[PDB]
Amino acid sequence: MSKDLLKYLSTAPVLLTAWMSLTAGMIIEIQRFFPDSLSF
Amino acid sequence: AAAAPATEEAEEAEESLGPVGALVGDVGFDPLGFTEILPLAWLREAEIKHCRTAMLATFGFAFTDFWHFPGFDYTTLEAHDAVIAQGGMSQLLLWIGLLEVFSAISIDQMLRGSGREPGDYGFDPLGFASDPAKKADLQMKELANGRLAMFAFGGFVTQSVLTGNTFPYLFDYQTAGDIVAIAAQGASP
Amino acid sequence: AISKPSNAMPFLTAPPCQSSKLPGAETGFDPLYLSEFIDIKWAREAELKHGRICMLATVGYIMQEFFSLPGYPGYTPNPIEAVSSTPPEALAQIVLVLSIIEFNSNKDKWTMDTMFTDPAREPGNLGFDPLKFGENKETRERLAMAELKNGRLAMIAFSGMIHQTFVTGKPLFASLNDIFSSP
Amino acid sequence: MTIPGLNAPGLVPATKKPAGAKPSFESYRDTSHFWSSQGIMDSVPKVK
Amino acid sequence: TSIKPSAQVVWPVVGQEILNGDVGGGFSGVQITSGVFQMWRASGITNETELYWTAMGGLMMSALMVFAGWFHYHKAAPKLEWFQNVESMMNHHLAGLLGLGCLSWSG
Amino acid sequence: ALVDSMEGVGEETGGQIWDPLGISEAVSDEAVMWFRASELKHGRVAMLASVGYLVGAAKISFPGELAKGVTFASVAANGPYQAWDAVPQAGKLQILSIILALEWATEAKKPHYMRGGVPGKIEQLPFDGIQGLWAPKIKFWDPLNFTGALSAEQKARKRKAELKNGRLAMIGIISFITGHNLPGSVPALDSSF
Amino acid sequence: ALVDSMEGVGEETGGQIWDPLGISEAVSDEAVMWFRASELKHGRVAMLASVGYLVGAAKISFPGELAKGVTFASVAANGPYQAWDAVPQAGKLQILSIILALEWATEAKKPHYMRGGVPGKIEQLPFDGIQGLWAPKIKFWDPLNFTGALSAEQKARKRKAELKNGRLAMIGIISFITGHNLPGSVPALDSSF
Ligand code: CLA
Ligand code: CLA
Ligand code: CLA
Ligand code: CLA
Ligand code: CLA
Ligand SMILES: CC(=O)O[C@H]1CC(C)(C)C(=C=C/C(C)=C/C=C/C(C)=C/C=C/C=C(C)/C=C/C=C(\C)C(=O)C[C@@]23O[C@]2(C)C[C@@H](O)CC3(C)C)[C@](C)(O)C1
Ligand SMILES: CC(=O)O[C@H]1CC(C)(C)C(=C=C/C(C)=C/C=C/C(C)=C/C=C/C=C(C)/C=C/C=C(\C)C(=O)C[C@@]23O[C@]2(C)C[C@@H](O)CC3(C)C)[C@](C)(O)C1
Repeated sequence: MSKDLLKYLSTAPVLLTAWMSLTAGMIIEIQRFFPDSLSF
Repeated sequence: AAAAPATEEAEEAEESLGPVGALVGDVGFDPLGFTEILPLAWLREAEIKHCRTAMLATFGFAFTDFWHFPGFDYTTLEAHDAVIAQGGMSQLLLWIGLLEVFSAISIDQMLRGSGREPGDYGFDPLGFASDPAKKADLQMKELANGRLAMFAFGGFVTQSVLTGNTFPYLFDYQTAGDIVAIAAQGASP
Repeated sequence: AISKPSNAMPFLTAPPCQSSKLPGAETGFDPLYLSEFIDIKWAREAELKHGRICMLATVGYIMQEFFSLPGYPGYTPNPIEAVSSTPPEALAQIVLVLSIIEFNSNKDKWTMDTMFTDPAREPGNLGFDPLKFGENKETRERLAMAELKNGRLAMIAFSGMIHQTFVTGKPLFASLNDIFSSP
Repeated sequence: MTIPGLNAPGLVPATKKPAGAKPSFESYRDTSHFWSSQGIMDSVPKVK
Repeated sequence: TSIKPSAQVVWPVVGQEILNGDVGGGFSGVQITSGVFQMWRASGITNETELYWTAMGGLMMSALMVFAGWFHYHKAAPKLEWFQNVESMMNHHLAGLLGLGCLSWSG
Repeated sequence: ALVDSMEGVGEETGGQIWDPLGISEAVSDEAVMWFRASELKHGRVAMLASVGYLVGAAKISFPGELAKGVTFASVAANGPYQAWDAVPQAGKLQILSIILALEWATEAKKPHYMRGGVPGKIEQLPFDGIQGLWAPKIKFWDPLNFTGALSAEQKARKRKAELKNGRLAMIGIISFITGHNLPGSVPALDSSF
Repeated sequence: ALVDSMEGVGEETGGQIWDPLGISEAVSDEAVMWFRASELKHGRVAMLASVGYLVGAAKISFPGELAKGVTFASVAANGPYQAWDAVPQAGKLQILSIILALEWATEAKKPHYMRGGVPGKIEQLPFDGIQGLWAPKIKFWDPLNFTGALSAEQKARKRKAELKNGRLAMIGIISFITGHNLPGSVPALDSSF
């Protein structure tokens, strides 16, 4: 790491890609553990 | 001119090696010139890590050829896959990976130039080299042992697979015959 | 030859938590340097809250295996199965009481930017000291260090208990007896 | 379980094997992890 | 002639395991129209170890190209007079790239 | 301290430092304080081990019952080698727990022997001065003050004796175990070992 | 050093430098030191080899047992050539291990015989001053101080005698081996050589 590499990792596209990857992973793992849910 | 005191038909015109004696055991041995394209500190850290890993690996290879824990009823050449299926290699990978993530942060701070000499984690609990006069001598002993253990482990695995025997790792005619024979030899052993 | 190294890991540069005056700051254990990013007071409050919850959790995990309430609707001395065996209204009321307690214990002091606005709220001090141990001021430091170390130990302990129950399917001391069985 | 030193020996001796007969080059290669052994290079990429 | 080529398998998470069709040979996967199978058969790659080692060599060459790209912009960047040697570039491409690639591939 | 100013020496090696391999010549003083502490701990452990192994070999057992259902003589029916495995597991765990507590307490004593303390000198009360830990004031070494009637010279002489007996007992207990494991190695070790 | 001021000379080749091929004139001083060291090592090896080969040819063996199950006379039941193959491989490996240690420690000494040392002057204690290794102070050459009663002139005369006997011993051991391998070459070897 560095004081300026973390600033690059703090940019909008890198953070957007990382957060969308985390959200997609969380939803995919929820679908893996709790599949085919229509009602609550 | 300053020729390299390990090849000496070639100079130390590999000036990426730096000043003479900056590292212990510096005999100017860089024929292929890896220091021209890579930093010296990172290469030194890789070298010392390889030295320590190969020392532990050589000792473990021989010890597993001799003794083992109860329940680990596996030979040395098949311990890898058997303990992977058992699950202990996952624990080894996890804990060694934690220590190596810490080492990664250490190398990142060292290459940016915090304070670190390569391979120095301060791990001297017994205080062998707390005397600064004996620091420079034990570094060379550590190096030479590590290099010899690298070669030793390579020979260990290659002769263990090639022949198929325990700790001597020798053929049948080298232990059940005569190697210092002076009679007229045949055409096979 | 690091000029200012960490007290815990001497091969690393000193983390910003070492410069803080909080209890336990003498050891510089922060290899990932999360004290550089997270506020130290907020992280200390979170650490103390997790520690206290884990002390109560470890004690309850131990006591649930042996003892029981006198005729509870579904005991099942296995705390992973016990949370599904017990009525859900009990959990609803317990979580509601905890929600009330921590809604009122800091009336507007949620979030990182609003909690430690007053420079008199030290982290982890919710004012809960009825017996007035904290009016001594000689054993205040040793009690703070005892609370912090016991909280961290209880965190690690409760994680171990939970995952041991996961890998065994049995409570803690039954699994421990099966470890030290005979062969 | 078998805790070493407590309800078990500390170090069980490994079974000793006599020395003989460099087997073949085509024997250990056809069961290795990278070269040949198409059922074992399919056994290297993880278990979990 | 009866086994359909397939080199791409999907993960069953959401019901998408229906895409793992019956391509033949006791295998389930998505059918491949790239023609890489016939390209490998034209090279004599009948074993599945040689494909793995070709992949490893490709990874090594990709790392080599990454290092060369860093090296020629940050360490040893050629001057303008180097690029303008179009006769030398033309000779070297026409012989060493094309003719030697044809010669080595014919071998 | 420096290896020259220690109490090892001895008339068996003539009155000089024995070290033939120069172990202390390649290491620091902080290493040789650890060496002295480890040597004295090894000597004391092996002195107790040699006496206990001789007692077990002579089939001398306590009159009574080790665990309810298990006699002392039932455990000591075989040799001392087949005696540690016949101890109940709870007893082995309690012995190891007591040794654990003793080692932790003796190491947590203040001036460590690698930072100013005397190597091999164990604190008299290892479980004293620890807050939230009350133990009686039984001394670990020398509870009944035998080494209070001795002067400095008698204490130095008996320390030299302790070092010599510790080394001899280390060789003896290794001889006992090796003679049991490999028959005919120690020829003085007849059958009952 | 220079080939002129060396101790070979001898009255057999008149009293001048024998060298007919001009080896010593084409090479520098360092090669002459190497040649003298190799000549003296060759002569000493050949002297020991000649004495041992004559002892083996006379069927003289030690009273006892070489390996358990293998008598000295059982190995010596044939000629000296078919005795080296009857020695167990472990014993020959131990002999070569001692020889390897001696050669390594001899060459590891300082002022190498090219770089200042005397060629052929092997010092008395090759295993002295080595860290991590200890040996008694038995000298390699003259464990008994036989050449301490001699003067300088007697030492020079006996060095000349050593060189002459070394050359004769090389001729002799090569004659023995060639006579065994090619019978009828050396007529002085009846059958048992
Ligand atoms: C931090 C502590 C810790 C813990 C809790 C574990 C837990 C485990 N390890 Mg393990 N391991 C660790 C550190 C740890 N590891 C480290 C640092 C290394 C070296 C890098 C390894 C190397 C390793 C290998 C090579 C193997 C394991 C295996 C195992 C499993 C054993 C399963 C079983 O039947 O138990 C067996 C139980 C016993 C034998 C009873 C005695 C064990 C005692 C009670 C442990 C003492 C407490 C322990 C040190 C916790 C720390 C306490 C703290 C105060 C320091 C289990 C998941 C094995 C595995 O995966 O098999 C499934 C295996 O083969 N581990
Ligand atoms: C015989 C010599 C030779 C060869 C083989 C090449 C080959 C190449 N040059 Mg090049 N070049 C040469 C001389 C040569 N040049 C000279 C003398 C000049 C100066 C006048 C230049 C100036 C130049 C510029 C300015 C550029 C190139 C580029 C390229 C690449 C074109 C892309 C392509 O076709 O991908 C084909 C890909 C491959 C064949 C993969 C192999 C890649 C390696 C590096 C090829 C050489 C391998 C080795 C020598 C053979 C070992 C054989 C061994 C296995 C036995 C290609 C790798 C362009 C490029 O892509 O830059 C990176 C580009 O911009 N060259
Ligand atoms: C492991 C136990 C141990 C340890 C730590 C020491 C440590 C020490 N001894 Mg000591 N000693 C021991 C066992 C031990 N001794 C035994 C068993 C004997 C009787 C033979 C002696 C006899 C002895 C004498 C006569 C003297 C010392 C002296 C010293 C001190 C300086 C020498 C030194 O650097 O040693 C460092 C030692 C080690 C690092 C131990 C390495 C052991 C290796 C790993 C194993 C080699 C043993 C080998 C396998 C043979 C085993 C079979 C055995 C039964 C014979 C030092 C404090 C000298 C002293 O105090 O001077 C003031 C001195 O004069 N010792
Ligand atoms: C390999 C053994 C060996 C070596 C290294 C030497 C070395 C030396 N001898 Mg020497 N010598 C030897 C054997 C050896 N000798 C034998 C066996 C005899 C008896 C015939 C002599 C008789 C002898 C005399 C009389 C004198 C020397 C002298 C010298 C020194 C100067 C000559 C020189 O530079 O030649 C260097 C020699 C070599 C590089 C060896 C080359 C050998 C070739 C490669 C093989 C030829 C062998 C040939 C085929 C015969 C083999 C069969 C044989 C059994 C008959 C030099 C230090 C002179 C001296 O000391 O003056 C100061 C001197 O006056 N030597
Ligand atoms: C298991 C493998 C192993 C291990 C752990 C070591 C460990 C060590 N070697 Mg080493 N070495 C090995 C194999 C090994 N070596 C092999 C195969 C070779 C090639 C022959 C070498 C050649 C070598 C050289 C040339 C040197 C070392 C040195 C050292 C020491 C470095 C610093 C030091 O303590 O100096 C301080 C030295 C000591 C404290 C010496 C004490 C060591 C004694 C001999 C222990 C007694 C062991 C005992 C006899 C049991 C062994 C049984 C075995 C013979 C079957 C260190 C203890 C250096 C050194 O200084 O050591 C002399 C050194 O100069 N080694
Ligand atoms: C103040 C002072 O001075 O302190 C004193 C203390 C003290 C005690 C009074 C002293 C003393 C006196 C005494 C009695 C000292 C006694 C020393 C004693 C009795 C030491 C036995 C060694 C036995 C060994 C090494 C066995 C090796 C056995 C070996 C190496 C093997 O056979 C191994 C091997 O078989 C395997 C395992 C497998 C095979 O494939 C390979 C081989 C064959 C190689 C001292 C020394 O004077 C110093
Ligand atoms: C101080 C001083 O002066 O030093 C002294 C030292 C010393 C020892 C005292 C001296 C002496 C005296 C002595 C005793 C000198 C002895 C000299 C001696 C006894 C020299 C034998 C040679 C035998 C040979 C060459 C055999 C050839 C063998 C040959 C060429 C073959 O038949 C080989 C061959 O059949 C094969 C193998 C097959 C095919 O390839 C074909 C051929 C045919 C080619 C000196 C000389 O006075 C000098």
